[PDB]
Amino acid sequence: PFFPPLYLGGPEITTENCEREPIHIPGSIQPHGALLTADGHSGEVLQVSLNAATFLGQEPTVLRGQTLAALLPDQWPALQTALPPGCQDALQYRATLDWPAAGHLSLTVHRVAELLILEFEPTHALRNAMFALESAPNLRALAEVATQTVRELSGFDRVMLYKFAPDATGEVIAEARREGMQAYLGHRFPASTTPAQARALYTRHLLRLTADTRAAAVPLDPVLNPQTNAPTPLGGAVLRATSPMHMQYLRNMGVGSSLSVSVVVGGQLWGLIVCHHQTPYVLPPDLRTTLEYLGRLLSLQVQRKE
Ligand SMILES: *C/C=C1/C(=C/c2[nH]c(/C=C3[NH+]=C(/C=C4\NC(=O)C(C=C)=C4C)C(C)=C\3CCC(=O)O)c(CCC(=O)O)c2C)NC(=O)[C@H]1C
Ligand code: NA
Repeated sequence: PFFPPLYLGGPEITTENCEREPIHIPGSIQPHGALLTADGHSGEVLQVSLNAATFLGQEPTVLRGQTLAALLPDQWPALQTALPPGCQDALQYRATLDWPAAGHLSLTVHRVAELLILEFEPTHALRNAMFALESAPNLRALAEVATQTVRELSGFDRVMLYKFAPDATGEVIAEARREGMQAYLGHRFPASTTPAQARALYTRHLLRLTADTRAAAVPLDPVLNPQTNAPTPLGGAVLRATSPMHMQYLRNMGVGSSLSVSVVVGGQLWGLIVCHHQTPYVLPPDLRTTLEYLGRLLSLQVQRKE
């Protein structure tokens, strides 16, 4: 089983126990957005990221305890409609908020049990991308096209297709990258670099990222969900804080921003679309949704070719 999280007295992770880290419940987020949790019946705001004033204009102390009806009157009824108690876990509510003075905010909401999890962050290609992946006549061509298409759409410095072997080691089997960058084609890596509980999570929650590999995580306050006195499920929150071990791996590779999308075949994790940028980089929200879609399409095409 998982260790308890650090804030419940669990051990800190080392190379002896990579696979025990409860990466889905870090109690913290990345600083490029804000996260609120709210009761899924009353809309009471229960937990607030400590940075929330940066995005929402009000201090966490002020936000906590208010209802979504009071805070987001234009969205609460639509949210009640879209994400009722007992709804399918994969459902999402999305809106664009135009009231911030210096931009627009993307709001993304999902339900986990009795909690709503609200994420706020600033905010023919599709036909062509779909066609390119569906048409590729063999797995090599498919991998080449997928990496090139994801790079073109996203702008990432490096986009790889990373395939797991039967011993859970991985290999870069295709790549698209910025002019002059060193090729990572053919490089192979130990199984511990993507440990077993990460691979399991990635069979369920198909995209994750680290937008700035040097940025400190921002706690949720309070850290435990008051409904349960237990950790808040964040596996489905893009803004979730990344494992420290993995962020250090990335820094030591010269990666400022990382993002991957699962390739799932027969319900197993076949591989990953792995994206790197040398500097920090916040892939825009709409482009994340596009990459998720392309991951699903790639997954089915890989299943077919095999
Ligand atoms: C003892 C623990 C270790 C550790 C843990 C760890 N790693 C991940 C997630 C990823 N690891 C990845 C590995 C690579 N990315 C690359 O570009 C290459 C090679 C060129 C490799 C081998 C990748 C792709 C991920 C997924 C996340 C991402 O795309 O950025 C986790 C889970 C992170 C999280 O979701 O919070 C964990 C716990 N890695 C180790 O090397 C050891 C020290
Ligand atoms: Na979770």
